[PDB]
Amino acid sequence: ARIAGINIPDHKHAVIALTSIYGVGKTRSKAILAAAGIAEDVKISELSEGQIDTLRDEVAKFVVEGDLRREISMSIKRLMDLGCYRGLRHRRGLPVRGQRTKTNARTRKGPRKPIK
Amino acid sequence: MKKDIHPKYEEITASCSCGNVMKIRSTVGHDLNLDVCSKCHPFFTGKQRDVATGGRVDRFNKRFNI
Amino acid sequence: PRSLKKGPFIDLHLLKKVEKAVESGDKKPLRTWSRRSTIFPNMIGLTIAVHNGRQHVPVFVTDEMVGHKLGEFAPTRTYRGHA
Amino acid sequence: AKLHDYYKDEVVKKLMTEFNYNSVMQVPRVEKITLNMGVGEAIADKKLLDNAAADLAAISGQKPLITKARKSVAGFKIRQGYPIGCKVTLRGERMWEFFERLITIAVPRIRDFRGLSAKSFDGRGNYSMGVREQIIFPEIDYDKVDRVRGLDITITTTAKSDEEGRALLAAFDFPFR
RNA sequence: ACGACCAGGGCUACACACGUGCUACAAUGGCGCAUACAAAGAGAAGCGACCUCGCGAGAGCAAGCGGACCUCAUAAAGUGCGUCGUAGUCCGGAUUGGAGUCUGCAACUCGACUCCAUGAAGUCGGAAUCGCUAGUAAUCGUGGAUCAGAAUGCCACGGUG
RNA sequence: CCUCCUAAAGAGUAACGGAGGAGCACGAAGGUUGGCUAAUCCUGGUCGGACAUCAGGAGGUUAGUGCAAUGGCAUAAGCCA
Ligand SMILES: [Mg+2]
Ligand SMILES: [Mg+2]
Ligand SMILES: [Mg+2]
Ligand SMILES: [Mg+2]
Ligand SMILES: [Mg+2]
Ligand SMILES: [Mg+2]
Ligand SMILES: [Mg+2]
Ligand SMILES: [Mg+2]
Ligand SMILES: [Zn+2]
Repeated sequence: ARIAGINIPDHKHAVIALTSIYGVGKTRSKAILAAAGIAEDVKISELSEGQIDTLRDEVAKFVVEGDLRREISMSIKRLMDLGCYRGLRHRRGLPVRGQRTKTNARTRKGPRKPIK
Repeated sequence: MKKDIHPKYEEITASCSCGNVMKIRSTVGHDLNLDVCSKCHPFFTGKQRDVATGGRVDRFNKRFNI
Repeated sequence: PRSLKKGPFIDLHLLKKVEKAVESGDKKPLRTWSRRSTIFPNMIGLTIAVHNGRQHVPVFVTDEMVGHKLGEFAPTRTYRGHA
Repeated sequence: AKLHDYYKDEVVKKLMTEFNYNSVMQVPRVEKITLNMGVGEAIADKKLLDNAAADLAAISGQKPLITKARKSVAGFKIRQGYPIGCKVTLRGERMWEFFERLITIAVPRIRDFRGLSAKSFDGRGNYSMGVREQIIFPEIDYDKVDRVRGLDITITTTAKSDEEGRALLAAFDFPFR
């Protein structure tokens, strides 16, 4: 049960199991399933090998897993290189999308750091 | 090599999505079913598309048209 | 982000200035206030001093800067650190 | 053995064509492939080391040697003669088989594989590489394993220069960069 | 000039501390299909049906109507069937990347919304502390003002209870 | 009680002279047969870092000796079985 270079849980439903792949959420998974002709509710266990192959092929159509990750990294790196506002924010480690920083930026900032 | 200390080592058939049939000696025991192989793996095909640097100017041209 | 049917936004005066620069072939920094203005393909190579609210900071235009707007490359507030 | 056979007829010939070698014995050959698992976590509990050894065995049809501390170091909190790593040296037909597996199956299964390091050769032919996951080998079962672990592969060859070694590896359709 | 005009910036900064809220930590639930029952309001530089296109936000076309007539406008929790089976999960949605839509001379700083991806923390919270006695608490949705656009706020309205 | 120096190239040789150790350990750390050769550094190598484990080269005993110091030790007296 290996799709796009990663192992996938057999007991789970197909839609959700595909979501284990970095690059597909629910909608993408659904689309993949539609393309295949495979029912959504069926498990990864009790599939034919041909079916699995078809699924893999379908997955291959989208930029997924490592490929996607690298691309994501590149964009960030590009921004950093630019030294634009977003890039600057990224380098700082603070909210890019114009969120408040006075309070509540703990996702970017991590845990609270006491004053020495 | 020594008689008893070693794990069982016997020839198995390694099937693939390619159609490629690969008879290889292994410790697996059962018949093996692969996802990818050396001939299949998108090294030669993928890595040109997989980088995808591109350009901004062309993108700009495409969507606005002036 | 700007609507696609409307097309990209550039200030008229700034555009004219850019055109003039292109015609010349000069490499003197052009001091502008139009931060809201989108960068163009013809803008590449030029240095343009974007106003940051206080001063004009020179921005050497590159290939990657095109889709972006001018204010992005001109940091407004100056923060060093709390301690 | 298939790869050995390939070498015997083709790889050697290719090498001769390339470097313009005088003797057929002057040609490089892969002497040994050495597999090693460094397992520091073994000092806390013995079973982990055993598990690692088992994994190694599964990977490569030989039973591993259990290596011990050459000298005691406090920085890692180990004493001399402490069972700290495990090692397999492959030679002959088995080695060839392992090599075949590595390139035709295992390397392809590496997650986010965009090539192997070309500048990784010690300077005198002998290539070395390391895998982060042991599950890339189809010998290890994904469900059975409790602890994620890896190993280092060391391809030792007769090649005098690193360049020669590189060439040899290329002749064996080794991925590289 | 401590008066007046203008463009750009700031009022949205961020080692941190506090207050008031929203969303959660799941199964008295999530997700999917079907399906029932409101009230109170607003609307002319406005509310905008239907039909067509768009995955969608929306776009195009264009009736109606200063309105118990038309529009906003499908109530939602609920009910029925199915699925998930106690996992950091088909929980949770933060954050980020890409693609967009609309408003507006103009959305870089600094808008809202949509789609695809991404999937932090969080498993009911220390000392302490607040509200509420009935159609109340709790929970579920709906509308309005301010408004070009921009509410988890405020002021209202009904449901279950 | 042991080692070095003082000690004057045999031995020995004093001082409240200059330096250090012992009051054991080991049924293998003893016997023998068979095999093996060190420190350190550089380069490459999953986690892995100045420093574990694996390669290869340089290196040549600078290491080791159950413990002080001296004299020895590859025929190894060093390290395995
Ligand atoms: Mg304010
Ligand atoms: Mg607090
Ligand atoms: Mg957690
Ligand atoms: Mg409004
Ligand atoms: Mg004498
Ligand atoms: Mg004398
Ligand atoms: Mg001997
Ligand atoms: Mg002895
Ligand atoms: Zn294949």
